[PDB]
Amino acid sequence: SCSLEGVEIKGGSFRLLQEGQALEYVCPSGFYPYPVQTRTCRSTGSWSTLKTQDQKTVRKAECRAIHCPRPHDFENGEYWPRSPYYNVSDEISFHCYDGYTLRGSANRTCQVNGRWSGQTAICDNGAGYCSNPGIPIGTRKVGSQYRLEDSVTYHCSRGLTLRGSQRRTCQEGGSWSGTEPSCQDSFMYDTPQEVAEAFLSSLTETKRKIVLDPSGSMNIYLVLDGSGSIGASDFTGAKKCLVNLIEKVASYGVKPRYGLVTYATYPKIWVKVSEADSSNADWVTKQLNEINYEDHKLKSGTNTKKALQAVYSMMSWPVPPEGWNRTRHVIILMTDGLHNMGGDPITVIDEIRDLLYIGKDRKNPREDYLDVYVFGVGPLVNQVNINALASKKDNEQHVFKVKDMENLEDVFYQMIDESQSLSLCGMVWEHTDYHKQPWQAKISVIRPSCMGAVVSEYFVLTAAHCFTHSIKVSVGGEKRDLEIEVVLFHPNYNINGKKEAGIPEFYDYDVALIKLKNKLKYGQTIRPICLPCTEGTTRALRLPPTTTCQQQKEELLPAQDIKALFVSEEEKKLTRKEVYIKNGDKKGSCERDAQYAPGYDKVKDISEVVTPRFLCTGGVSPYADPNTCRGDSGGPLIVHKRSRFIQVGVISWGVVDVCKQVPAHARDFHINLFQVLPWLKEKLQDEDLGFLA
Amino acid sequence: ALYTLITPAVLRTDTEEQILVEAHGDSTPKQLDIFVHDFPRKQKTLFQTRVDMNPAGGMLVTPTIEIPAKEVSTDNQYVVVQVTGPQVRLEKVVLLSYQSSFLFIQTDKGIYTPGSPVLYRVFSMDHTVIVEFQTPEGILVSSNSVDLNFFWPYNLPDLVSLGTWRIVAKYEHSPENYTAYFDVRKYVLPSFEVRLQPSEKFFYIDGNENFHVSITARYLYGEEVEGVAFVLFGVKIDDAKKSIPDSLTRIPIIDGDGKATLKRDTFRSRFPNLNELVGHTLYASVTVMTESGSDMVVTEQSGIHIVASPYQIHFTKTPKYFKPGMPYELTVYVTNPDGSPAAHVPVVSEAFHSMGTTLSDGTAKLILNIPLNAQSLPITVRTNHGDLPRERQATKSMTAIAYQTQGGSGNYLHVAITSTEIKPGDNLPVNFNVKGNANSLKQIKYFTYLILNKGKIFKVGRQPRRDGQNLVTMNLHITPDLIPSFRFVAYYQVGNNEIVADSVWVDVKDTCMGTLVVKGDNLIQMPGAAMKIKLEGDPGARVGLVAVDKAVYVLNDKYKISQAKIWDTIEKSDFGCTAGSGQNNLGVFEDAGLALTTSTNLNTKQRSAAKCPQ
Amino acid sequence: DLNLDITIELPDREVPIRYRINYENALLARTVETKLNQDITVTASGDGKATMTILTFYNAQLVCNKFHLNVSVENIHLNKGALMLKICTRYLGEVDSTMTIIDISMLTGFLPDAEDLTRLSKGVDRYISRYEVDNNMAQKVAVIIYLNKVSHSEDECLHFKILKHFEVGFIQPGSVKVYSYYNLDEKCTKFYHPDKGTGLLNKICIGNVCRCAGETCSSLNHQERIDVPLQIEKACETNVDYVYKTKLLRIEEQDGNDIYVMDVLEVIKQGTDENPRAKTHQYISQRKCQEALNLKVNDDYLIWGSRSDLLPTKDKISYIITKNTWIERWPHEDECQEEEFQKLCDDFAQFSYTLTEFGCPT
Amino acid sequence: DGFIADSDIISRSDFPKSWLWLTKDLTEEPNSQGISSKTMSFYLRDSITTWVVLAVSFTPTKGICVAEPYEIRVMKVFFIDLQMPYSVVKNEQVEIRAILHNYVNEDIYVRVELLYNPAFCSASTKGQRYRQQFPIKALSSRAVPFVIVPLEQGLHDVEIKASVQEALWSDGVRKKLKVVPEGVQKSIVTIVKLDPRAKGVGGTQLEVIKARKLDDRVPDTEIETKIIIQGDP
Ligand SMILES: *[C@@H]1O[C@H](CO)[C@@H](O[C@@H]2O[C@H](CO)[C@@H](O)[C@H](O)[C@H]2NC(C)=O)[C@H](O)[C@H]1NC(C)=O
Ligand SMILES: *C1O[C@H](CO)[C@@H](O)[C@H](O)[C@H]1NC(C)=O
Ligand SMILES: *[C@@H]1O[C@H](CO)[C@@H](O)[C@H](O)[C@H]1NC(C)=O
Ligand SMILES: *[C@@H]1O[C@H](CO)[C@@H](O)[C@H](O)[C@H]1NC(C)=O
Ligand SMILES: [K+]
Ligand SMILES: [Mg+2]
Ligand SMILES: [Mg+2]
Repeated sequence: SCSLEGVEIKGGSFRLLQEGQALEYVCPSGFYPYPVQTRTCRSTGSWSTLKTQDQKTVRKAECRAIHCPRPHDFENGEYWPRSPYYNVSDEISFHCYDGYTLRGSANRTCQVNGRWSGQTAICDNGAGYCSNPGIPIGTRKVGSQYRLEDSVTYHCSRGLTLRGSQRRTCQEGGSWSGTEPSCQDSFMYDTPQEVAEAFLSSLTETKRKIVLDPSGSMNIYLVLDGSGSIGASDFTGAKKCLVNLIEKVASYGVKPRYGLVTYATYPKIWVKVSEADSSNADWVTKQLNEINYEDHKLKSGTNTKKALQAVYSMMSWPVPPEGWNRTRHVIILMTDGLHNMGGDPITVIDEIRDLLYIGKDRKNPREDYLDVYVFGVGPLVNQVNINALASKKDNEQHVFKVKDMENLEDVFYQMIDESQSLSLCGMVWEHTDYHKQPWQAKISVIRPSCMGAVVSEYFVLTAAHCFTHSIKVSVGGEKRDLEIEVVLFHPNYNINGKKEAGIPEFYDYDVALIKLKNKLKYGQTIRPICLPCTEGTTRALRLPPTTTCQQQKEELLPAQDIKALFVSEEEKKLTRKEVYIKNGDKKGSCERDAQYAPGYDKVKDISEVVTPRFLCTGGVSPYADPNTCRGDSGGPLIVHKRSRFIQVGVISWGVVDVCKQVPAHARDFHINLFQVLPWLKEKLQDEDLGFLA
Repeated sequence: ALYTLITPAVLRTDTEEQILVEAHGDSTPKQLDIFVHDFPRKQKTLFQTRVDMNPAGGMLVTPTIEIPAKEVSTDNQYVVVQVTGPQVRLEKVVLLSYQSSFLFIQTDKGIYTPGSPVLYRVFSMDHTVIVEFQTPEGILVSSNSVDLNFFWPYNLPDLVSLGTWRIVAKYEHSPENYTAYFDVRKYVLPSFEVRLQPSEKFFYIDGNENFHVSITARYLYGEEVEGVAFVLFGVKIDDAKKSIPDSLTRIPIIDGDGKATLKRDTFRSRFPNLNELVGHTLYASVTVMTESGSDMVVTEQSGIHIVASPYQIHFTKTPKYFKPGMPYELTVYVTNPDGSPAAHVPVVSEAFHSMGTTLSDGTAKLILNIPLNAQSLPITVRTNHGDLPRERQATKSMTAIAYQTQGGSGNYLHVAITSTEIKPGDNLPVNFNVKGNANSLKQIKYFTYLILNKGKIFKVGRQPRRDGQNLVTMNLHITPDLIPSFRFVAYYQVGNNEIVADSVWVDVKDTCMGTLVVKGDNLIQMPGAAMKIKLEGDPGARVGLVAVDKAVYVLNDKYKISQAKIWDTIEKSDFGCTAGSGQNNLGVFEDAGLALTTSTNLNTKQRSAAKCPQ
Repeated sequence: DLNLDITIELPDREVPIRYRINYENALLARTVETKLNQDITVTASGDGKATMTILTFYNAQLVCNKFHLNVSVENIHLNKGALMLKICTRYLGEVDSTMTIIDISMLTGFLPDAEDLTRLSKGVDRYISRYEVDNNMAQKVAVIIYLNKVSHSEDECLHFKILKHFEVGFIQPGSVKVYSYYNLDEKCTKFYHPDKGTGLLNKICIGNVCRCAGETCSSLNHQERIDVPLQIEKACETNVDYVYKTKLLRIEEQDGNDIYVMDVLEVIKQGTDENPRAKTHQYISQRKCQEALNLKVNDDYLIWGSRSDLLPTKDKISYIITKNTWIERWPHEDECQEEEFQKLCDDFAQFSYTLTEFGCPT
Repeated sequence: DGFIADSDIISRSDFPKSWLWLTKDLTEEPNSQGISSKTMSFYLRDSITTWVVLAVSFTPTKGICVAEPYEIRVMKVFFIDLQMPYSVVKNEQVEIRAILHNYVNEDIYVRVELLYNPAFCSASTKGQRYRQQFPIKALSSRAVPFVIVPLEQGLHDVEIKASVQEALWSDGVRKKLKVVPEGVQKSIVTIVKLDPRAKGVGGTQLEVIKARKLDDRVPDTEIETKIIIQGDP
């Protein structure tokens, strides 16, 4: 193994994996390890040297600030502001010159994954045969003429890699060949939501359907890198992904024939399209569960070309079979792109295009008959290489790299959840506003504004202090405000409980259930959120039917700083706010800030106002948290996990009214739902929610 | 008893046109019908209104007419303006113009490289329009109806004809247009600018003096250039340049400065015959290279007129007619050889013992007393600058002719404006002076006057006259509407039969009619800096902006839009052709750009073209 | 009147283009563009007349037009690493060229000798712009000499020493330009360099496609024993396309390049080329690298390299030798008996065996 | 070593000849004197130069107003000035002559690097940037030649970066070099007279223009045909 002398990273930590033959650097949120995230153990007992993209040696590893690519140019317009580099949460806006019209996102925000939100801004005078292709941020474009058969080329600043097409040509049909380019840095990644949407949208046509020829057929080839570089953990993760993909595909009612291949030095063909059972999802799934990483332990090189030749061989024929030109082919490749034997795999792609007669007859290009998707797996992904194999289609994405394997799994978990009914708790498909928070309820009481969460067809969960025909409730972002039937306060609640002790508001057990008079109709914008210690949440977290309430709590609320979120209305717009629940070593200091709250000046021991029912967010450690507004009170405190939304607390009260330069003692307190479960279980017993205890 | 109709001698389509109808010797209230028909067939009624003429209004009406371009299209067009009512029938055929207003083109730069967009705006002085691009060979390659709110960039091809392109903006059916230019060249922006300062703005054709050009070379960020300059002098004869090869000189550019010299001896050896020089200009071609040879700039000092005097005298601002027995106002206009006004120059007409010195606008008004019996008036003016020999003084002669009175009546009118360098906000005394028969003059109860600006009747008024007063004074308040100049036309009538008229041309200080200033902090900035500027202007102004690398102007600065180009273009389009008065009553109207008809058939003659003769 | 219907059919698109030309739009020229050179079918129906112009632009096979210029640089002894720069120029016109300019850039890290420049600047016929001096060096990396004229009948020559101001890894060629006032059009430029006859950076061209050959030389790798695991890792980098055992058949020369003709004996690690043993492989280098590569005809070599270094040579496989190219001498069968090569041979056999049998490790 | 880290040097690249082609409306309340103001924020482009901001306004009663130019002067105390030729020819070695300006009134030691670009043959390589270090006197300039061979037709960035030892000053410039194919651009001119009445069948004229005869042509260089139609008066 390799000595750990001088491996440390300035600003972060490291953790050895695969028992010491590879190490991973860990950086605080908003930061990333420069120049690389993972190192490998060399034969010489020395760790792989730190290399930039230019293959320039770096002497010291350090945690560096995340930046979104700077614009290198923007045609026929201006943008604001112009900076050397753009920080996470920074905003940039574009404006066209006179005589040009803006397409894409006028306002774009720098996100923590190093990407700008929205779509490329383009200022276009609509003069070209084709439209103005634009300049994705971080690229430079060469070519400003947009006539039939004109081309433009793109490049990224060395240090970054070009994903997508480096050259695009204006075609007879009015569109640009290939696909819009982007700039990829080492820390950049796709969110699981983005990938699910991009892939499913590419694969299907929109509910959704997979499209095939009249009297048509489909072949899907699952190709999994099982070389030494990949590792056992990611390999098995990749397996699960494929198992779930098979389920997703089956929902569409088509019967694809599968190919199943794992490879290292050599390919191992587990299923061939020519087998009778190859269209048998349960068969294919069974075989998939057979694969063992040890199967390529001895001959563990990376001959991606040979793997792809196995796909080609499955497609080829002894004259061509009836209806050969009718079948649609989908290659699902999972690899880190670090091929090292057999040469450039792209040459097999070209052979396959030749075999299927794709891109030969301009009167019938046949590009619809082949899709190559590549998902980056393994600790170090080579972007240039995975991009080279992936299809390049206008307005589609075929190449994906997520943060890690847990995130890759979430992609496929979300796809399976997509099909199911609307009653599926805490599930959002990222295509509006209530589309993004369909659990959200606005509560209005008129007296001479609170929030809530939908938890079933009859019930809205909110804060008890919101109250005392007066009470109206609205959901789905509708003008329609619903009639209620009765409000159930937690039986232990009493806001004036400590009045005589000089404590005017006592927020303990600050939760209330609103029963609607009529049942909610679930839809795009009205959906329930998962609650703790229910079957729904056991399933949301992908756990077994034997999971216990204590096991849910350990998963959702560990004794640590817990990333969470709440929904705030800012100018009639719902928006997600990322906060940290201090449930570990910081809990005490978060809680003690309670004694600076208004009314609490006489309080001698904060346990008098902060009880065991409370969760605490806000402040500056570990990060500067946003604070709740008065309007947000009663709303859900949410944990986003395995692609699902699970409510863990109800927004109750805050130390400082900051509705920036917010003070460090500005904490928010929320009722811990794990702490009021018996009331919850009892009151919602007839709602089909399936509580445990 | 005397009914009169006065219109602009040229009417524009699609725009407010005041006309003037008057009844003299009639105090009976009348409803008048006003028509406009196409001429000669009167196929349609282009315009129609009805007006009330009553005593309360001085029996004077100023209806506004408007001729829609769309009703009178298809290929000189005329209209007939007709006024009818009880005892009233007047008719006047008037030339039509399709130039509804004045258009001006702004492009983002004066020079472009192949494969790049030409951005442009079209402005109109009064807020349709055709925009055309032509190649340097004169080929029309783009033609579009544009809305004055949204313009379409012209994308230059990569394989493109090099040279000077034209953009033309025009109202459809109009032989007039506004043309702007841009160069298309394979160029890169230089890193520095070259400024040239001639020793004099002119060169004496038969002088002894040498000529110098001082060179200043500065990087565009502000610092001094070190290098070398190659200067070649020559004489530009029309289009062709005839160089002086032995004048080619190489001089150091140190700390940004240098001086090149053309020796008189060298000039004479090359151009011994003075005839070849008359009317022509000296130029100096200046090519500067930085000391390291990394960059070069070529510019030229041109338009150095080769002359016998530093000044020119012009009579273009003085009437060519006079009123016998009344003082004649002689406006003398002195310019430099390039036509900029020459201030503080003494002038003299010796025969009249008249002296004056020109003001900042280059003019000096001299008053000449004219004997009652004169019918012709020879005048000679010369500069009398103290630093010049007589031979270098500029001189010029003219002959003014006596206004011929109607029927030999001996009745005259003279409008006198004594004020100088007139500016908006001013209060200008206007003097009405009458001369003639005692019995005729006692009949005068009022003067009618019209203010003409940019081809239109802008205001009409009445000035009362109490008997006894051979001098009557009125105050005229000058507003920005009278920029860049106006005409004051006036007349009286005698016995419902005789009309006596005069006019004056009055220059106004050329500025914007409104206000527009760009204010900033004036500090030196770093590349990529956040800027703030304030735009200050009139409420509701639409402001087109652009930021240009000063380096662009180094390559080309000839074609830029400016206020002076605006005013100059407008003045060149004036419908009046002279500086005032006239050969007779009708002459005064015609020469001022007005048409006249009366119930006694006193009619101005038909106008040839919209354009005043050369 | 004038009423023309024009149809243009181009092969590059299904939908023909149609114009009507009448009195109203007659002045407007209409243009269509295609990036092909194919048949064009044009149809005209109606009353009027028009002129159609077809312009075909292309690059045809074809500067130092109005001046001749020779430049050379030589070593000289100063008792330094001084050089002697020599420049000769003549005008090709019919009279002497007035106001001529000789525009000189220094080799990287060199400056003109101050005494020589001062000597040169003398005369009622020349001018050299102001320069500071330090350590007998004129502080000008670009030096311009302005001549009142240059002869059209006889060469005008000048020379001066250039001295080393600072050191660099590699010295960039300098250049000399000549032009004059009435011919500022003239592109006349020559480069110079102490190690190159014509001051040209090393490149290797196949027809019109050139590749940068590098100014640094690759050298034959020598190792008395091979650390086999380490060697395997190097061979198994993702940018290593193939690993061969070759024999060198011939050394050829052309355009100042060596062509090392290799026969591929064994594919140790299969690359992009599917049948390398079928065809002979040319490995191309600059003759400057001859000595350092030290290859021997009929010797065997371990060679691996990148797909990037493939050259566009038709009907042969050719690579440019670069820093990504690994070349190592592989002992002959009979050499494997000497104790000098015994263990090295074992190492080569183990390297070969591991790769061919198990492949790369990851 | 005493020099600015390369990654901390953000190269200047946005060098437009004209920009800010926008229109603003004086929407604000007139002051006591009839004048309405409008405060306007923007960022400068990258050039070290003087910009001239030109405003032209129109209001229904005030006609057209052209404002006096407002100059913005841009400067750094230490920077690279890079004059590029309009175009250069593929495969032909050329020298690019950058100038380094020291407007600091003190002597400095500097590092200058030419970035590697696969489109050029230069002293830089993928593994190693071509680097020099040398003094510059107070308030002086220094020519810094770079020799390159363009290997690809089209537009390709040249990028130079420089910094001063033990000071903050640095500058980088990235500028496009225009590379044209070798040989000379020729045109074949074919004139066809369209005149269906005199040349057609039933008032219809059909012309077929064959592929033009070329191939004295530089291999793999582009070809463009323009078909221009001009009606006769
Ligand atoms: C991102 O964050 C940095 C601060 O770490 C901002 O830095 C600017 O640039 C330098 C510091 O590197 C300072 O001279 C500037 O003054 C900083 N900005 C300011 C205060 O004007 C950088 O601007 C940020 N990017 C943004 C906010 O767009
Ligand atoms: C240039 O050519 C001439 C021959 O015409 C030769 O004598 C001279 O040495 C050359 N000059 C050089 C290489 O400096
Ligand atoms: C962009 O942001 C501004 C506020 O900064 C907002 O007024 C504008 O509407 C936004 N444009 C959008 C949302 O399209
Ligand atoms: C514009 O006016 C002048 C008149 O000679 C000239 O430039 C040209 O004839 C006109 N252009 C038009 C009407 O297209
Ligand atoms: K010159
Ligand atoms: Mg691998
Ligand atoms: Mg004026």
